Amino acid sequence: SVNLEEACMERCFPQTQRRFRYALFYIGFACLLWSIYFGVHMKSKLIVMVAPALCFLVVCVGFFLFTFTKLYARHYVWTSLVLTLLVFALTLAAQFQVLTPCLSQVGSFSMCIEVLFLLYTVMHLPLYLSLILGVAYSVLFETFGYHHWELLSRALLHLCIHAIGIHLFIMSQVRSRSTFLKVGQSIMHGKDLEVEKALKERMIHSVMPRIIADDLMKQGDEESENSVKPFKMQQIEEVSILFADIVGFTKMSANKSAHALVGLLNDLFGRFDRLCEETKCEKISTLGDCYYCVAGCPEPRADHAYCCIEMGLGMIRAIEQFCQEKKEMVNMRVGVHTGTVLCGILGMRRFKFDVWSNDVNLANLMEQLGVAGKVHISEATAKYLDDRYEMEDGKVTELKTYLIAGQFASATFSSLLDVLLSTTVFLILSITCFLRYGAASTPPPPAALAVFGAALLLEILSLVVSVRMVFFLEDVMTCTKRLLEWIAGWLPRHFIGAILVSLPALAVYSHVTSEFETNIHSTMFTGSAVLTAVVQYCNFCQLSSWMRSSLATVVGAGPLLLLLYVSASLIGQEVILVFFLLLLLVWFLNREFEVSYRLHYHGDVEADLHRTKIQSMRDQADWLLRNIIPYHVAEQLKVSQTYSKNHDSGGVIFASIVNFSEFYEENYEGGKECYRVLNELIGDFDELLSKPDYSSIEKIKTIGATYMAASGLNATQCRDGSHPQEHLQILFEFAKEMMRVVDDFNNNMLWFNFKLRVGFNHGPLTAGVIGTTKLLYDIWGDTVNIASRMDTTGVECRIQVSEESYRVLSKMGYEFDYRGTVNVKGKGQMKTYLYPKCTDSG
Amino acid sequence: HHGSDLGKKLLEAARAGQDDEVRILMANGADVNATDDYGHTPLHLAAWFGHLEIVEVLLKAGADVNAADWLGDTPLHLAARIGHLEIVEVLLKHGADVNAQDKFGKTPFDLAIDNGNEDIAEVLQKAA
Repeated sequence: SVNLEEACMERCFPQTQRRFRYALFYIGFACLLWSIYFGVHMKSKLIVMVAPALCFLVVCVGFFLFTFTKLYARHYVWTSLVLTLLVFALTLAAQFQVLTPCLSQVGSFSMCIEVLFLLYTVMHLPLYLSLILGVAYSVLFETFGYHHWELLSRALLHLCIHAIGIHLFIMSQVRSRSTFLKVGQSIMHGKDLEVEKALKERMIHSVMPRIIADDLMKQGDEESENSVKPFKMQQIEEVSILFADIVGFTKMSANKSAHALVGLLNDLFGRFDRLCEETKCEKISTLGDCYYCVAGCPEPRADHAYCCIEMGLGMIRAIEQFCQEKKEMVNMRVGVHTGTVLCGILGMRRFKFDVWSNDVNLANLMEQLGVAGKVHISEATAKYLDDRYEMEDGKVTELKTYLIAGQFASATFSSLLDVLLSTTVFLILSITCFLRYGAASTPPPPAALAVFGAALLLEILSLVVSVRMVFFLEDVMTCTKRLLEWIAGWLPRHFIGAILVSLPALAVYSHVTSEFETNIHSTMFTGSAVLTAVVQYCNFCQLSSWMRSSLATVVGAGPLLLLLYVSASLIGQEVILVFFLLLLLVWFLNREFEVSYRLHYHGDVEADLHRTKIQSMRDQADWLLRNIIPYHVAEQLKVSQTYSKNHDSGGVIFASIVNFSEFYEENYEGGKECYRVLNELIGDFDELLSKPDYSSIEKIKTIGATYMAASGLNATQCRDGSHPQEHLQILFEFAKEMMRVVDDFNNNMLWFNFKLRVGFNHGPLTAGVIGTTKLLYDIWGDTVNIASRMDTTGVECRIQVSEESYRVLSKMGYEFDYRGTVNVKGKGQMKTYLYPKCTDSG
Repeated sequence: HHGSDLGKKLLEAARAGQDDEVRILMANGADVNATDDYGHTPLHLAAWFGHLEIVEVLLKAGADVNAADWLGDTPLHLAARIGHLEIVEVLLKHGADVNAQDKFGKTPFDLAIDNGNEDIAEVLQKAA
């Protein structure tokens, strides 16, 4: 902790220099009032004192104007060492020249105590070192006060004053450590929280376009952005729905490094983003061997079709410039189609921004009817072609279409600590106060033992209060704890402490009630002790400042202005001066320390604030990650540039709402709430996904109203405790269950039963991740488009299944009824089965 | 509510038409205007199932006349899209609204024409 706790002092400097500057000033004021005392009232018979006084004054102010120098910024330690040794010598010398009978030993003791403080508080000196200097000074001064009780009484006063010394030290030291450290953590959180804001914004905008995330990053409706720990959908007309599929993709993806195709594809799509940004068009999604943007959705553009089509043409140049670059000649079919579309978001898991209309499927079809290299546009597109290009009445070679090729220290630890302090030092103080008794063998005065017992009672009970609010041993009863401590709040603590630290002054007052001044040794003594006790009024710092200090003034000194009325004569004058100045100290010292505690409490409030705020942002953004990408794979771009992997067996299932397309009827303006209902069921599906018996299942995305699912992919750790072929089984089980779910859902949907057709395939695949400065996940291989075509040609409420998947599940035990061996694009005939057995009458 | 299952079982009663169970739950002080997760009211579950006697025992229990589901459609919209004129009459006597609409923007009257349920579309031509 060395290099760090260097910068610590390097930061906490200017306060230290301020303390030094004030201590210097006070030393000035003290020596100077001594001088004027000695130069007017008494001691007009010598210069042995006052010239030393003024010399000390001037060397002090020399230090004072010094403190602004540059070859001091690293020497405040040694500067304090110099100054303190100087004042040590000054006090001891201005003392030794006594003990003939005209300068009281109490005055000497004021000097002793005060210099001992300003050694402790302000010097910022090492603990061990300030300690040894304190004790050396102490013993040497009490010896120079010697040139069988009274001596050790004064020695005990020295001991207690060193106690409060060290405690005050370590308190101020750990406090101005802790505040430094907390401010360090606070600035760490400042930067770290700006960072997590940046990352969370990245992920968000890589799942929704500009306007929508800008709109929902101000959270004007605070209830919507609670799903991020909901959303609104809008229908827009006159759009441009572009498409693309990698023609002959399976062929140009026959044998790759499971990374090669990944990378080159990332490249192409980054290209296409670079294109849309210039055409200001909103890319939307990438279906495997496909891709597509849209236009005119957030802002229906006057030439949205134009940006769209010319963007596509630019994609033609891009694809050809890569085909003749990496030497793989596969361009892409293109279908363009306009009309209206309701966009929005659906789902809560893996949910993304998306669009829905007839026009959607229409443009997809016109893609399928598009020629590799050119676009099969529609008349709804041609309505403002403005005939500036290569227009050709492109029709099926087998409706209104065209082909275009272009053109420590806890604020309750402090309590027990400083109450330990007050009690032990009051203890040894009253030890002294008794120890005066060698003349009256048994201690006569009644008020003495009365207040002694009373203080013992109070202190021990409150000390126990604190030790059980700390260490929680629970001797007797526990509910009583939460009840009575509850009282000890901001003010009750005020007054208990007021009494609790006032009591040592009354302790010393108990012994003085007697007539004593006839002996002036007793008065000298009790003066010394009362100034000790008044110095004890520094310790309890978790209390107020003005109040505790004014209590110091009054109930320490006032009664000595009272014994001013025992008229032991002008020792009164010297005492009122010493207390005037000592009280000046305790005032400004104390207020400074309360500043220190105030600031530490503050600088723990604020660090806790940023602590919980970073926790908010962290849960939010990390869960947003788990929204887009699964965690196991989430490692590989967190740690590297990308990720890819091959799995040779993973089940994929679609599920659409076919009879939605009918109950789609747009008699309701926008049909929005129908999609709300769809979303309802989509949620009801996420609800499944969060089930741990649904662990190995991963929704891939939600297309249109469809539902892409996969499995057998995340848990790579093949443990002895499973049969690896289980994943398809739990998968299809989940499938049947969600099938029952849509039924349950339909028990509620008024007079409509929304039915779903589901397809299937299992086998090889490629997991991959696309976006950078964005992000997108996806899968390829045979299995994806295989099952895609399956549920594209499936029968509802009857789970179509691929032949070999049928086989593996039959050998799992599940019941199937044959459906037919229907031709598969690029594959020929394939045996299909349905899982539902006798579900219908046929 | 405070244990709103007496109202949930009320919903299932109004739906499936458990006649005596209606009387039982209303004796149990069941929540007369308790609703499902989808805003449906006992009138919604009733019109769906055509238990007019149970509609009337619920009117003894005393639900709302113009309550709509979370899908904004009132059981008037339902019955329009259903075709039970006799069940429609009791709510016009209970004072249903004629010029309102669901969250779908058409007066429930046209919902009779949705199925071409001219039986009730006629009834809705009478009041205004």
